[PDB]
Amino acid sequence: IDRYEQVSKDFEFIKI
Amino acid sequence: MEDVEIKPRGYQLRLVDHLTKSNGIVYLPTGSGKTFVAILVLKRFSQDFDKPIESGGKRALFMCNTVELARQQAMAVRRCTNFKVGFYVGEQGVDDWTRGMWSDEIKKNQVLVGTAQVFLDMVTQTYVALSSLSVVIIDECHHGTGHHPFREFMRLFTIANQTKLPRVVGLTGVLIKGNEITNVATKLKELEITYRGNIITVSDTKEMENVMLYATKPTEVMVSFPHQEQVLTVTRLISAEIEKFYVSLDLMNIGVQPIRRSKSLQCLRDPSKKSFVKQLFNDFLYQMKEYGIYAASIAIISLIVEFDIKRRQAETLSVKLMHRTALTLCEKIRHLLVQKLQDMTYDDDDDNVNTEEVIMNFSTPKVQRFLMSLKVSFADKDPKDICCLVFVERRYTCKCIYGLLLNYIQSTPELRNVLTPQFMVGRNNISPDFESVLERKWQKSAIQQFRDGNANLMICSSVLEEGIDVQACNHVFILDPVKTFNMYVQSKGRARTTEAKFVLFTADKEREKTIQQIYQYRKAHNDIAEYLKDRVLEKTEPELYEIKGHFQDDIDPFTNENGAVLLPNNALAILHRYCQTIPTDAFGFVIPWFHVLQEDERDRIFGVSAKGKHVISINMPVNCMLRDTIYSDPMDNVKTAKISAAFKACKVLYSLGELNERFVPKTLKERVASIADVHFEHWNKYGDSVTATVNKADKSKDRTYKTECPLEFYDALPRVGEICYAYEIFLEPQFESCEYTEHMYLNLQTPRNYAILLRNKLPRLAEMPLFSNQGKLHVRVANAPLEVIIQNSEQLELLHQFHGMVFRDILKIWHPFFVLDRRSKENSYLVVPLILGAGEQKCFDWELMTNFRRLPQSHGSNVQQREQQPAPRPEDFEGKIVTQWYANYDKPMLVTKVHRELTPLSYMEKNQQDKTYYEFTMSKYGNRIGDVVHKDKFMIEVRDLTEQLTFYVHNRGKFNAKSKAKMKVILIPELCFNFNFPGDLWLKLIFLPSILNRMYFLLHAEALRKRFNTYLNLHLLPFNGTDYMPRPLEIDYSLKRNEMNEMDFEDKEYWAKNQFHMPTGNIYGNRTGKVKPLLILQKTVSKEHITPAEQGEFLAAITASSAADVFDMERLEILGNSFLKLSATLYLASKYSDWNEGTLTEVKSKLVSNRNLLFCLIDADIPKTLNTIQFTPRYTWLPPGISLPHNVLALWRENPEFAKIIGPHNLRDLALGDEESLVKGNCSDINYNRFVEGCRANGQSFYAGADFSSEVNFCVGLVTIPNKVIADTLEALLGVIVKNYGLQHAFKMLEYFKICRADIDKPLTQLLNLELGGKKMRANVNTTEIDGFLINHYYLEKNLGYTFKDRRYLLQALTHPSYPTNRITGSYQELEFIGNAILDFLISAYIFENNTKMNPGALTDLRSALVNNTTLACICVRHRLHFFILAENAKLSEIISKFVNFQESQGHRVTNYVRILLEEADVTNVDVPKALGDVLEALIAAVYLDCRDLQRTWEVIFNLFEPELQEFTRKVPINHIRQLVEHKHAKPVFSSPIVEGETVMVSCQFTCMEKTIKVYGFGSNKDQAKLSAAKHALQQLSKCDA
Repeated sequence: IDRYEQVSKDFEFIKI
Repeated sequence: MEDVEIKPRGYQLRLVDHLTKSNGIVYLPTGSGKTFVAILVLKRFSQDFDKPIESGGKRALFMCNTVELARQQAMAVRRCTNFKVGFYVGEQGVDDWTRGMWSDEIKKNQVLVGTAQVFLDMVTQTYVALSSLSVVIIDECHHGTGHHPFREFMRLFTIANQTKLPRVVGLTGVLIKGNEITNVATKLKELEITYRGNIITVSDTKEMENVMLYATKPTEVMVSFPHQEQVLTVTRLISAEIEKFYVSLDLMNIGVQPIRRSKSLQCLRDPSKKSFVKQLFNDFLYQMKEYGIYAASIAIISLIVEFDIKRRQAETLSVKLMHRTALTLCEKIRHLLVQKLQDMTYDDDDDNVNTEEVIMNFSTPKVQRFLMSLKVSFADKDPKDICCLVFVERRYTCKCIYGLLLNYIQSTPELRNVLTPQFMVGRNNISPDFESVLERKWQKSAIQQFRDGNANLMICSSVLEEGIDVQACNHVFILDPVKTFNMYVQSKGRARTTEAKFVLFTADKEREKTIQQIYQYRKAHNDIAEYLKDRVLEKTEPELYEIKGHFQDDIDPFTNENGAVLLPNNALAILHRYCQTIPTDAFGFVIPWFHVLQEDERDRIFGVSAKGKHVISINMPVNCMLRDTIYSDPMDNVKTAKISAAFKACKVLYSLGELNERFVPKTLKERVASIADVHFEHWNKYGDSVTATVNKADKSKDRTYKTECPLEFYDALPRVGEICYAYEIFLEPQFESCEYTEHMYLNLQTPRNYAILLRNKLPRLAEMPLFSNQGKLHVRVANAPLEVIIQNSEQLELLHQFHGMVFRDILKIWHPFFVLDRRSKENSYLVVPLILGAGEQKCFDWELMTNFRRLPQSHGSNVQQREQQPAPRPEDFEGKIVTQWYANYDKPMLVTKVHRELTPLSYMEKNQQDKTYYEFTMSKYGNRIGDVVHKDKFMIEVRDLTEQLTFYVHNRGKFNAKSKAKMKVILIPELCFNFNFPGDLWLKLIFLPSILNRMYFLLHAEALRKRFNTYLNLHLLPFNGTDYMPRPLEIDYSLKRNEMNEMDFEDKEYWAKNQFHMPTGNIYGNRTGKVKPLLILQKTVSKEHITPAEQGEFLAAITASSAADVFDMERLEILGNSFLKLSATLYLASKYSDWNEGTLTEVKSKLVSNRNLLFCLIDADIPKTLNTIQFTPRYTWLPPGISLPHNVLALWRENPEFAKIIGPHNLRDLALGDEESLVKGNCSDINYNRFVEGCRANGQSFYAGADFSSEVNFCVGLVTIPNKVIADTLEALLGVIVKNYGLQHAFKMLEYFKICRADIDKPLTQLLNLELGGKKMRANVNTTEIDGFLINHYYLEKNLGYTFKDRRYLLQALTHPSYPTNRITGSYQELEFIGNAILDFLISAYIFENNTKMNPGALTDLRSALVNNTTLACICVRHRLHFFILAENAKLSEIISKFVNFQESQGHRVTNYVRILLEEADVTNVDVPKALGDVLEALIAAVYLDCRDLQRTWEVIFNLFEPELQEFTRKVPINHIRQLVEHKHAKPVFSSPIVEGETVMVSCQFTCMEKTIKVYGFGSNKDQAKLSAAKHALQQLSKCDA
């Protein structure tokens, strides 16, 4: 769809 | 005092040293270096290759899994080693052979390269003895497990004789395949068992990343971006369009074509020309899901290009139409992609925000999180300390991500201040940019620009993950899936920065299937680390004993008679410092080896006394005078053994005098202090010393010497009543007797002449070349002296007064202070006219000299005198001298004809025929003369006389209009005053000064020749002695003032001819046999060709170039300089052979220094007789019978403080009358006073402190000669003796100049031409090992064109100092020292004897070009003699390889171009090594030493240098004027040379970028700054080229 999913500053770099 | 040497030995050298000790496996993640360690491990086991298998010969085996790897290994072995190489891969017709030809090819090839199948076939069923193999190295050994053929080949080792097995080592870059790793210990133990050796890996903490690979870790998180199955309606449309194309692609209804079948024969398939479009469509379908649509567009563009190429290849019309339909479909797809790209990105109004929003929407969710995380990371962070890098998996993905990141960065100007994009690809190159299309240059610019800090981001498809040493990025970007252990570990290693950050790009659906994966990957990394930690690596090796543990109790220090204490702890430091003192190629100093002895060898050399103890041996490098090994005494631990070994080595070094009493290595200044009293003794009496504390500015380059006349001229005044010798002078006109020269020609052949009257007999003199205005003149002095006797004193007075009159009036060489030199002193000879006497014996012409004591005054005549004085008879004017008093009082005018048929009433002769003589004279004159009385008498034709007195110039100034203008000179006889002097004698006397000046030095040359021949014991020869006929002087006209398997298959035959195969396909004559012996060499051995020493040569050697003479002394200077250099080199090599090359070169330079030559020529009393001042006679010449007043000279010679203030104006202050100047001689008391108080007024005037000497030196007998001319004189004399009598006689003349000390014990200064090279009796060991080192020496000798009787010299000439295995011969520097002089003289003599049209001075530039080190390197590489150099030094290895590649790229052309500009880059990093050039000189010295034949050595040298000797003579490259005139095409800006007088001598300024950029350089020598400017200009051209 070339739109994918919109994501914002509510992101996490979670530990392995 | 404790200089640090922190274990500088390379890890590669340490690994190779470990490998030769015992079997093992080496693992290095770094891509580079494995090839070099393989080359070294091959070279260590390389001996015994020449010997046949039947007699114990061995070979070497290479194993590579893939054929490309084998090809690269073969190329590397060819380029790096001098061994015959094979290449046997797959099914290249090898399995269909016979045992006999296997054996034959094993005979042919030494090292054989191949894969597993061919080797298993060779060993299993066509068995070659595994015991007949030297070394078997394998590459990527980690491929061999289980049933892999490496395992089988290793298992075959268990069947053959286990006591004769070869050495096996396995190179590897990764220990595990990287797919999946479980049970690490079991796999590593299995790999340990497979190859009978351990895994060895360096753990250096300096530049290898091995220890940091496991001692550091960054934070580890994943982005955890959500993601689902990718779906796109555009992809669905593409699939539907492809289906619509395919449902019609089954009815091509094309013509019949051959049926194509698959290799596996599974099913029928379409031909390649028909299935190529299907394959490309499938590839594009794969690419859209992985790459996107921009990469899809570029890929479909490439597909369109390939389709166009194929259609150009195609012919059928129906196929063309179907292909056109396919092209239309592809173009429609490309149009759709580009429409989407150009439409979605700017589908909103706010461009500044939408340009970024669309990219945040264009990107996949993974890339979306990537972009926003990078945005928030560089929201405000400074660009000073930020850098990161993107890892992908596909080459095209690099370009795709690059375009995406460009669109992103140009969208956000804030990140443009902090972020810079790039992209990098490997194989399958596509257009990356507008510059550096090739992958290698693109990547080179990549790495240099990234490491220079210009950029901070790039994308690579694991290109840089191989282990590149790029800057440690603080964060790592890995977009593509990371399911691979090796690239994961190397990517983590890319994040070695402390406290750095690392992200993982895994989807949420992909997370549960990759968390466990990252778990085993991390635990396997840890397990590999802890498995390698306990291995015996380099650190655990005894090489880390620099800690110098405290064990001084059981080892003692040393003290000498001086009492200085030698602490054994400092032994290593002082040995390293001494190793720093010895000369080196600037490729790092050489550290002594410390190889440990085995217990069996320890018992072999020592026995029970060393049981339970360790002993070490030091291998002092061959450069130092120590050559034998030193064995430490036994004790407990290895560290104490090393300490004792170093202490004993230091004691030995001190015992032999390499260290002073302070136990510190000596320097050059300390060493020359031991030679000052032996060689440079003569400097002491002049106030100077060889120490040379200060130089340059403090040097005074001018000195004053007292000139002396030849002994014949001294005290040569004729006496009264005693015999006197008159030598008639003959003048021979060589020009044709033209009417213009008729007066000049005829008057020179008259019997009347003048003779030099002497009290001393004169020797024979050469024929004198003179140049009048009309043409050349030949002058010779009569051999037989016409003996006469002076009757009375009055006759002598008349002679002397006539002599004075000639100079005073006819030549006008007069000054107020001149007086007749009545007393008998220097230059006391006289000139006397001669007339035909009784019979044919000429007698003195007393009639003329009685009536011509002084020329009558140029009296005029009023008109009254003519009408009252009788008219002179016409015959009185024939051949006389007249004067046109009414127009030019002082001009003497020569009568050449009488015209009795002409009257003053006659008209003009031409061009004014309307005018008569009377009216012409009365119109241009009439005042001060009245009218003419005799209007009917005769007339005279007269010709002008030149005022020149110097006749040493070939060029003329005659003009044709002048030629008619001159003979029209007609004068009235009664209106001119005649001296009644014979015109012929006048015209002969006008040449007297030049003749006298040249003879004044011809006498000196003759006396010097007599002395030299007397010393050389050749005076009794018939050529020399009283029978010598001097040859006429020679004019020096040269003076200005006078796959790709086809290539490898066609290279296979050259491999049989080896690398050593000199091409010779085309001669170097195309850029656009028997050798002639040297005459000097020919007459050196046989006395039949001993040419007599001509005095013209000596006269040429005396006259400096300052004078305007027709011949110069510079031409002999070149030969003399080269001969002196060779003699000094050979003399020093013979006398001192244990010295290293540096001190020998320094002492040789000191012997041939200008100061030494000047000081050793001053005591020779020679320079006082040099011709070095231009002969201007009217101002700076003292005639023989003419001198200064005796009282004035007596006062002059007694008061130097007063003699330094006498000025020329004070000299004309003297007013001498005829009485004082003629009879009395001494000046009058009144005038003497007036002068002495007039001259002292100079101090009270502006004349005080002036340089009076330079203007009045000629009056005293002094001259100022620059210091260069004296050394040039000594060199010229050396050169002329060498040319005439050869080396065999000219060697011993240096004893005359005391340059080389004569050995009282033996007259060896004559036999020095045949001296040996040093220590030779101790090297008479068996030649089998010498041959072992010299593998394939036959080809080396063939290319060099000389077969060595003794191979020892060849081995010594090929030994680089960085080579430990050689122990019988010294380094190559000792031989190179001699070879330098040998080559220099053999080329200088050749060019001097063979080239004569070349300008002297340009021969020096030619000689410099021939002897240039870059030229020597070019010659050595061209003949491919570099493969045989024995060296162990990495940086030297790649520099030599790069230089070889650069040379071969040009076909070994020596046509100017770039490397002559790179001459600056000799010893911007270096680009040409000195060892490569110097090995040729060493080989030349070896050739000479082996045969002792100078002629054969010349044969070899000429065969080497023939092409460049042809080319350079045709157009000689130059340096100084070259850099001066080549820049001025668009850069005429230069600067003066700034003399510094320090380590750096000169500095220069210039401009770059044509004119607008100013760049300046410096120089430790004169040409160094010019070469630096040349390389800056070259770099500017590279910018212009780029």
